[PDB]
Amino acid sequence: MKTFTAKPETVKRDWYVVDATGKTLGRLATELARRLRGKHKAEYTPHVDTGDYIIVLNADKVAVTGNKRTDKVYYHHTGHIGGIKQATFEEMIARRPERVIEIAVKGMLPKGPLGRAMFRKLKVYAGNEHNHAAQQPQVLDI
Amino acid sequence: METIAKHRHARSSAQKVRLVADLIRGKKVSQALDILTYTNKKAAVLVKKVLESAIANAEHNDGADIDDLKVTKIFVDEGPSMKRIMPRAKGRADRILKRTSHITVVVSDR
Amino acid sequence: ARVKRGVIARARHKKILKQAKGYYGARSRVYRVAFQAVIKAGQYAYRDRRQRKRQFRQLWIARINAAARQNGISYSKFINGLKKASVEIDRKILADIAVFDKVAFTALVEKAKAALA
Amino acid sequence: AVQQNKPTRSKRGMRRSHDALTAVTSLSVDKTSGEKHLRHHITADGYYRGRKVIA
Amino acid sequence: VTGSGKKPWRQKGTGRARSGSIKSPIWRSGGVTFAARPQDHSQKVNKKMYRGALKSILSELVRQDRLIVVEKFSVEAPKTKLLAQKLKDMALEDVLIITGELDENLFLAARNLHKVDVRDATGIDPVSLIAFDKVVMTADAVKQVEEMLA
Amino acid sequence: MYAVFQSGGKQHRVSEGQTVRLEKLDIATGETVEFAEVLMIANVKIGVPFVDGGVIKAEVVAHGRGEKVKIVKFRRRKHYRKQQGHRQWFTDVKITGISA
Amino acid sequence: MRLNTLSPAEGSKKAGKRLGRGIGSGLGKTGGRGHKGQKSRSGGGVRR
RNA sequence: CCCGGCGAGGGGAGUGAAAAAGAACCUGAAACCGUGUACGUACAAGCAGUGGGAGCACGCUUAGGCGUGUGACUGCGUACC
RNA sequence: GUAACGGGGCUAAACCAUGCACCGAAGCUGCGGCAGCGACGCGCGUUGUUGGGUAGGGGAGCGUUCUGUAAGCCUGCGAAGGUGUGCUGUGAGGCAUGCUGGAGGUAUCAGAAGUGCGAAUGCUGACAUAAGUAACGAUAAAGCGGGUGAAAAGCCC
Ligand SMILES: [K+]
Ligand SMILES: [K+]
Ligand SMILES: [K+]
Ligand SMILES: [K+]
Ligand SMILES: [K+]
Ligand SMILES: [K+]
Ligand SMILES: [K+]
Ligand SMILES: [K+]
Ligand SMILES: [Mg+2]
Ligand SMILES: [Mg+2]
Ligand SMILES: [Mg+2]
Ligand SMILES: [Mg+2]
Ligand SMILES: [Mg+2]
Ligand SMILES: [Mg+2]
Ligand SMILES: [Mg+2]
Ligand SMILES: [Mg+2]
Ligand SMILES: [Mg+2]
Ligand SMILES: [Mg+2]
Ligand SMILES: [Mg+2]
Ligand SMILES: [Mg+2]
Ligand SMILES: [Mg+2]
Ligand SMILES: [Mg+2]
Ligand SMILES: [Mg+2]
Ligand SMILES: [Mg+2]
Ligand SMILES: [Mg+2]
Ligand SMILES: [Mg+2]
Ligand SMILES: [Mg+2]
Ligand SMILES: [Mg+2]
Ligand SMILES: [Mg+2]
Ligand SMILES: [Mg+2]
Ligand SMILES: [Mg+2]
Ligand SMILES: [Mg+2]
Ligand SMILES: [Mg+2]
Ligand SMILES: [Mg+2]
Ligand SMILES: [Mg+2]
Ligand SMILES: [Mg+2]
Ligand SMILES: [Mg+2]
Ligand SMILES: [Mg+2]
Ligand SMILES: [Mg+2]
Ligand SMILES: [Mg+2]
Ligand SMILES: [Mg+2]
Ligand SMILES: [Mg+2]
Ligand SMILES: [Mg+2]
Ligand SMILES: [Mg+2]
Ligand SMILES: [Mg+2]
Ligand SMILES: [Mg+2]
Ligand SMILES: [Mg+2]
Ligand SMILES: [Mg+2]
Ligand SMILES: [Mg+2]
Repeated sequence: MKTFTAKPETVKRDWYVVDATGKTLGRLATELARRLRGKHKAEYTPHVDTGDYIIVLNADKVAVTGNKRTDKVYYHHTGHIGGIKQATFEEMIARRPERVIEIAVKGMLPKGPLGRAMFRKLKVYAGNEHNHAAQQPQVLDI
Repeated sequence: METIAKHRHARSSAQKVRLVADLIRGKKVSQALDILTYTNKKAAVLVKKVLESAIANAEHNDGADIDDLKVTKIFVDEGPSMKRIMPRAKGRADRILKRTSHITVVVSDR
Repeated sequence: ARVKRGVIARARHKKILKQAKGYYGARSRVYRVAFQAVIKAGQYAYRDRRQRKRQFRQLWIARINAAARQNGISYSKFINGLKKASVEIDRKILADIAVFDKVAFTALVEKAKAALA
Repeated sequence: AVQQNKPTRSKRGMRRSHDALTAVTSLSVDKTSGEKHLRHHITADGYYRGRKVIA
Repeated sequence: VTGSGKKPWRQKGTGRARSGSIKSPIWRSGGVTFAARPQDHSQKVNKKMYRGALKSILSELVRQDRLIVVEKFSVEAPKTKLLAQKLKDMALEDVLIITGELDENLFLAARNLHKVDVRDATGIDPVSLIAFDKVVMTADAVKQVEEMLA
Repeated sequence: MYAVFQSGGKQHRVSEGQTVRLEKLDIATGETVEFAEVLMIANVKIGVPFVDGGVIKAEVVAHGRGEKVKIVKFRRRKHYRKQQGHRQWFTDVKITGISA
Repeated sequence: MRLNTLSPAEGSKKAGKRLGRGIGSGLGKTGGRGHKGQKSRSGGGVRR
């Protein structure tokens, strides 16, 4: 026989809500990446998004070890010459705390169209509230 | 009941004529004749004569009525190129291609 | 005995161009390009008969791992358990069971767990 | 300056994606003669806006 | 090839492949690289190998029942109709007839029959012995062919 | 109901009525083959390694050669190229019964 | 025994080398002359 | 005979076994250029394939899968001499 | 331009020690197939073993044109060629057949070579690309009315 393949038009995607409060950034991110990709499902298919929708709450309260709160630096280039910009973890948390989780997860997801599609299922919130009560997200402990 | 007219070996590159042919493809022949009348292109004159020929062929030979006819197919094929010599600076010769086109109009009431 | 090449040459070029159907641009039209494209397609196909066996095993292992972890065991412990249980069911079948008969997969995990514990 | 690689028929088509002519959207109809004409232009019989302006 | 020995264009500077002769075999209208000359295709056949081959052929004709021997083979007038009738009485059509000597009338009778050839014993050849379906030999021709081959 | 069995150095998950393509068996079309080493039967009996009493019976329905595979070998710049064709023999069997 | 049933003895008619007729032949490209030098050249090679 | 400039060119009619043998004339390849249809393609990075593969369209004899075209998505992958 | 972990990230997901799992190659094994070499038996079986390759050596073939076989055989009830499709062989290839074509073709076994092309800034022809781009050849200069014409900035007045 031929090995099973998941079919995008018939995939079951569930909704989950995770609390980031006090979680180690990277150890949360891997579990998010795993589930966004659908590596936790027997129907896992590399070319299909079999993963789950995940709401992350309290992104501003994500934890890092060591001196990373002050010393972890996020670099981006603007495309303009000399346009190397930097922000520490603490600055990122102050300004755009959802980006910390989103950046961590993005780097752990596959690159290309499907990896970008997988990332769209991640919904990160700075605080303890979300707008997705209609989707009925189940609590997921990490 | 399709009726054809062609202008073979028309003095225009197919590219130029195709600009005009694309305007009238699929149109009713009355609308097509109006479009071509107010298209400021040499190709519009060529294509209009072929369309008028196709309509006349359809009425005379095939017993059609103009009011039912549409430009069902129109296409321009590349005809034979006439080769000529353009003298350039410093004794160099260039080939000029005087490109020709085969214009085909098909009119029908289906 | 002068031999004209046209008929044979045509036949050879056509054979290559037929194999290059579907290729982009000059690769499906132009002999010189199509020939390179067809050779490279053959090189890749040779390579990928080997890679296919790698990729499917990789897929089965990933699915067995997912299904095993749903039943509270890692892939690596699951396989060790089945080996200690003397179950010789291969990864293609395990991965297929994992998808299509989850209860039988649970029974395989229980057998594997019993062998280790 | 000249190409290092022959541009494709695809790329030629893409460049020509803006070359299509626009048909006359609509012709106006003279109120007297009933002749079709370019709007704001006299008719072929020399009417404009109902009036015989040329001969 | 008819033409000048003038170098078609200068060695360097024009951007073209270097040329030397308009008659180059690379060129349209140029020479043939290894132009044929008139050839003698004749091979030596050792006398003994020729005679050995004829004996093998003659022996196979006997084994295959393709050699018929007659005391005499003749026609009366130089008339193709006579030979044609003589041959169809013998169940023959495609036949080498080998006689002791050149007879005028049998030769002339056989000339317009394409399936029939009439030789003397001296003018046997290995291709003809194999080519014709049957071989008629006069008893006299057999004596001469034996004398030939020993 | 399904069974898992080994044939042709490969394993096959089958139910009754299914046609299964295997590596060539030296058995004629119409003739019955028995696969007496059965790794699993689910109605779940799991072999260690074989299900005690498990037999799959099947009719040989056809022999034949699979689709042609082209083998191309090419060493660029090294004046080496080799082509070979391949068609793999198979035996199709139709599964007739499973029984522990 | 006919003109289309005669064969030469086995081994009596070996096919000649044809150089420069592709990779398969084993004599393609350089035609068994190797790479460069006087011996690769047309008319090339030292006297006895 | 008809359209056209008493054009070019064409459509009929007629000849012929054939005019898609019509004089730019036997056959009529390929590059190259079009029209039509099916599928894909406007968030997507690279030798353009290959391995996997959904979907769609069209055909078919378990009524089923199968075949043909296309090829979203994905592993691998820097032409030839 | 982060830019001295491949990246994410990591306080272990670092390092050291110990141990057991597992992943992992075209390696090894399994199953099916082909070929070389050698045995041991009677060109076949059984069995051992081998099969990455440039220069290069050796072996064996495919196909093309031409000669015989052939005043034969196939062919207007459709040859060669062209174009599809299907089947087929380890390969060069082969076979069948739809359409086109409209008069040639040629088995077999031998024989002979102008016998196989992607390259040579190869040669000839055709056709692309850049591109509907540059340019339309003195910056002495045109405007309007009328005529002729299918059409007039350019011809005639
Ligand atoms: K000359
Ligand atoms: K005679
Ligand atoms: K040598
Ligand atoms: K791909
Ligand atoms: K044919
Ligand atoms: K022959
Ligand atoms: K060349
Ligand atoms: K152009
Ligand atoms: Mg990657
Ligand atoms: Mg001058
Ligand atoms: Mg010839
Ligand atoms: Mg094509
Ligand atoms: Mg360059
Ligand atoms: Mg443009
Ligand atoms: Mg000559
Ligand atoms: Mg002598
Ligand atoms: Mg070599
Ligand atoms: Mg060299
Ligand atoms: Mg050297
Ligand atoms: Mg040397
Ligand atoms: Mg020399
Ligand atoms: Mg006329
Ligand atoms: Mg025709
Ligand atoms: Mg003529
Ligand atoms: Mg003729
Ligand atoms: Mg013709
Ligand atoms: Mg984006
Ligand atoms: Mg899109
Ligand atoms: Mg791009
Ligand atoms: Mg890649
Ligand atoms: Mg810097
Ligand atoms: Mg492997
Ligand atoms: Mg191996
Ligand atoms: Mg090896
Ligand atoms: Mg080797
Ligand atoms: Mg012949
Ligand atoms: Mg040659
Ligand atoms: Mg060529
Ligand atoms: Mg070469
Ligand atoms: Mg040019
Ligand atoms: Mg312009
Ligand atoms: Mg430009
Ligand atoms: Mg410009
Ligand atoms: Mg300009
Ligand atoms: Mg001027
Ligand atoms: Mg004019
Ligand atoms: Mg005036
Ligand atoms: Mg002027
Ligand atoms: Mg004047």
